[PDB]
Amino acid sequence: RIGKQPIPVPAGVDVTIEGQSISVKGPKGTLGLTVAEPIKVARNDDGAIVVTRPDDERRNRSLHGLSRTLVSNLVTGVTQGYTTKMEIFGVGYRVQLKGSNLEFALGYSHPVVIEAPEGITFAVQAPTKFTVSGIDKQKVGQIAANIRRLRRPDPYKGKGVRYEGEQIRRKVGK
Amino acid sequence: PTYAPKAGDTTRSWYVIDATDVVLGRLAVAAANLLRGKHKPTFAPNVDGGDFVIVINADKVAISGDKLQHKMVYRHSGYPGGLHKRTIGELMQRHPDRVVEKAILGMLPKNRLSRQIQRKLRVYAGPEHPHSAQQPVPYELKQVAQ
Amino acid sequence: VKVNPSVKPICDKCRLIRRHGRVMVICSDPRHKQRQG
Amino acid sequence: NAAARLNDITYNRLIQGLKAAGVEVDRKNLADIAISDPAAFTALVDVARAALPEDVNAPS
Amino acid sequence: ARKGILGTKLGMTQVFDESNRVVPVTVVKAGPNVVTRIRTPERDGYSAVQLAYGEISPRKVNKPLTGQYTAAGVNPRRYLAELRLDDSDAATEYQVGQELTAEIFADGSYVDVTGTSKGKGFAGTMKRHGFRGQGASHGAQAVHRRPGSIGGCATPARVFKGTRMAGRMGNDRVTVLNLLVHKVDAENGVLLIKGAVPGRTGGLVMVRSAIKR
RNA sequence: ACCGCUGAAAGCAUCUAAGCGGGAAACCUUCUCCAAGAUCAGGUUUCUCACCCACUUGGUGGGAUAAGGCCCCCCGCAGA
RNA sequence: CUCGAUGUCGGCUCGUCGCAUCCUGGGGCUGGAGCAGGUCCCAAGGGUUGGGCUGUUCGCCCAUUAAAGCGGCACGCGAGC
Ligand SMILES: [Mg+2]
Ligand SMILES: [Mg+2]
Ligand SMILES: [Mg+2]
Ligand SMILES: [Mg+2]
Ligand SMILES: [Mg+2]
Ligand SMILES: [Mg+2]
Ligand SMILES: [Mg+2]
Ligand SMILES: [Mg+2]
Ligand SMILES: [Mg+2]
Ligand SMILES: [Mg+2]
Ligand SMILES: [Mg+2]
Ligand SMILES: [Mg+2]
Ligand SMILES: [Mg+2]
Ligand SMILES: [Mg+2]
Ligand SMILES: [Mg+2]
Ligand SMILES: [Mg+2]
Ligand SMILES: [Mg+2]
Ligand SMILES: [Mg+2]
Ligand SMILES: [Mg+2]
Ligand SMILES: [Mg+2]
Ligand SMILES: [Zn+2]
Repeated sequence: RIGKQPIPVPAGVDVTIEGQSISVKGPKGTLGLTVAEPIKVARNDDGAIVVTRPDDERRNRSLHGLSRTLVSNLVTGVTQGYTTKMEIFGVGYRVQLKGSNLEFALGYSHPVVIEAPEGITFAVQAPTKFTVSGIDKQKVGQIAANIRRLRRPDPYKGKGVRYEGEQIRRKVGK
Repeated sequence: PTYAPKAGDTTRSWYVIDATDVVLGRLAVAAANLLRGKHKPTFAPNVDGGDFVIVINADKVAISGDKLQHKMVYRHSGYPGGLHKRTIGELMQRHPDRVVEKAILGMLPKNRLSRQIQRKLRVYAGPEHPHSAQQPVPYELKQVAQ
Repeated sequence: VKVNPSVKPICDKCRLIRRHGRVMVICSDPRHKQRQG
Repeated sequence: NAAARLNDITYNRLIQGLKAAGVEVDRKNLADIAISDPAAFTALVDVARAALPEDVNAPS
Repeated sequence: ARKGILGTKLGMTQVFDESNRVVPVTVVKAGPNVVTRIRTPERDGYSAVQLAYGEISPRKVNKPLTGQYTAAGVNPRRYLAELRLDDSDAATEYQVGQELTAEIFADGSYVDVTGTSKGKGFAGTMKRHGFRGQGASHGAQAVHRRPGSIGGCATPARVFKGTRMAGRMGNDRVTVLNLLVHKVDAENGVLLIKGAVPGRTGGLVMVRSAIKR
């Protein structure tokens, strides 16, 4: 089902194809992506993105649904970016900024600092809540997963770092 | 009596083999046939006939991606537990002219005269070779149809 | 994980997948994790 | 085999075409024309190419 | 970024510091040096600096070695060694003809002193390698200091390479790491180096700056 | 080993099939030593940089030198 | 295979290798609160004590230790003792 479907363009001011290549620019910065060579890409009548394949192989059906939900993740984040909302639980655990960085107090004997890479923008909203923002979906979730593993999971007191809305497992202990 | 080549009759020439999209085992075979003079009708197995082979672009030879992870090169130093090992993937970063060379030398006969034949091989990593004083004619890999 | 040369799902929400050339059982319950070996 | 692959034929299809044309030269003298007279070796390869069948992989 | 000097071990004395502790030092005459050559990567493939040390009479130096000094404009010295730098920054602080005296090191700097160990001759295995030997009684017949076994049995039918046996001991390049400079003395050209330094009293010594600290 | 991110075949889900991460006293570099007999016998330099005879005139035999070294001599904390 | 000879247990000296890991290093699950543990997976770089009794190997015991691993090599090693 995925891949037999057109992808809209709100602005997309540089939708270009130069030897199986693609780019996208708009309210945010630019991105780049290379599609595997049995899959082609072109423009529909509305400027929409439709990808095709030589039919009925195991290796072409997998890359066809793959290379649709990456192009649609380029034209999304350039127009409407990605934010991951994260919550700090546990008593005495909080979060601050120091410039562009983000320092944690996770019960350790030293503060824990997270250097934000070239494109990931931090912003707290509360002392125990913050959001990780950026334009590339794969690059945002990589940095959010580095913050999630900053404590070993504690299912007895629930202390640690979580995504918002997710429910970790809990045991009873003593 | 059948022909036996006198000394002073083996003419030689210079060939350059671009290695850009050629597998390691085709290019070793075609270089080792060319070093020994199998292609010349004056072949005699005790006489070093055959030509000079230059192999440029050794870092672009075609190796399957699952061999660079897994195919190993073993060496031993004579000392106990001196079996040192590398992979092809961590020789193509350092010495891409040794991978194309080692494939050729195992295809030459294991005798004294192949120690004289392997002196006629130059293998280079980049697209530029210093032997422009000679005139190496380029050599494409043929296959005679049948 | 439990590493045994016979793996099969235990409860009704274990899933039996194949990643990296080996058969393993992933689940929400952590003590149902298995792989062949 | 070396003198046949310069006239773009194999040793395989050279012995076949010489037998199909009725040329009974032994391999001693056929490997001495290959050195001492390379222009008459080609005139033999052109006879072993004409008497060879039209599709060599077709069943006979 | 790695200072060095050539010098001569002059022996060991003892001295005291401000906390009234005794410090066994090795007096090294880090004498005056001169450059004579600069190795560059565009010419030589690496980056180093030569150093000349020692007073020699100009008749004891032969004509090939003499003309190597005439190109540099330096009177001929006895010794001549190199200081290996990293891949850059040689000809920014060394020139041909410069005078490197002993005060390129500070006090409380850590140095690496390399040299040539004293000769011990043809030595046995209880001295060259620390073998225990056999007993001195209880029936032991003429094997008091001998090695004992040297291999297996009919598998393998050989002695493995690198088997520790008797031979000649010493006269090796030995680098001693992270020795403490106690007092630099620019009046006499003398470094007081805390501890032991490889060599006999009079031998050549390269004092480089440490990297492990 | 194991924990992941993005994501299809399989509208969901999955660490993987395309692609990218974190990750051990093991492996490779870094530090110490040997090492161009590495016969692919390496590099940067300076010095001498020159004569005579015989013969079947040959990348030919001898003789005498230069730079430089060895032997002898006085010895060594270098050493069978 | 060796009878016109292939010297046997233990100990001493000197070793090298495997991993089926005793310690140290990285982990999953736990009927893991914490501290200590159990179990399984990865890992062979180094380290792995000295005594009493016994010809002993093995084993019990004493005092420690981060721990006092298990095996191959003619049950390694007598032209070495
Ligand atoms: Mg054979
Ligand atoms: Mg993996
Ligand atoms: Mg002595
Ligand atoms: Mg000692
Ligand atoms: Mg003793
Ligand atoms: Mg006796
Ligand atoms: Mg005695
Ligand atoms: Mg024996
Ligand atoms: Mg590391
Ligand atoms: Mg050296
Ligand atoms: Mg040389
Ligand atoms: Mg006998
Ligand atoms: Mg555990
Ligand atoms: Mg294991
Ligand atoms: Mg061990
Ligand atoms: Mg290591
Ligand atoms: Mg053992
Ligand atoms: Mg034993
Ligand atoms: Mg035995
Ligand atoms: Mg015995
Ligand atoms: Zn389950």
